[PDB]
Amino acid sequence: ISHILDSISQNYLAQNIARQAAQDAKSLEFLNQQLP
Amino acid sequence: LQLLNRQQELNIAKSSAIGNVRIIDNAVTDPNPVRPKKTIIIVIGVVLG
Repeated sequence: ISHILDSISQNYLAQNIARQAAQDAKSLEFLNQQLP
Repeated sequence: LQLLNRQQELNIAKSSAIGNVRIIDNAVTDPNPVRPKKTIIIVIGVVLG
């Protein structure tokens, strides 16, 4: 159970920072697809 | 040049669509039917009898 709770915390933490950069990440993704 | 740079900012703002709405969980189905609730039906039947 301690391992499971640690995994939950790690996954949620990693998810949150991904969402913070998500708007920029897609914009960078589109520019990479848009660079001539 | 100023309008062209502004145009590109409006182009990137158009394509970066992700906005106010986000789908956290796509729909899934609970395999146990929610109706009829058999146990409560049987209890009500016995009590009514």
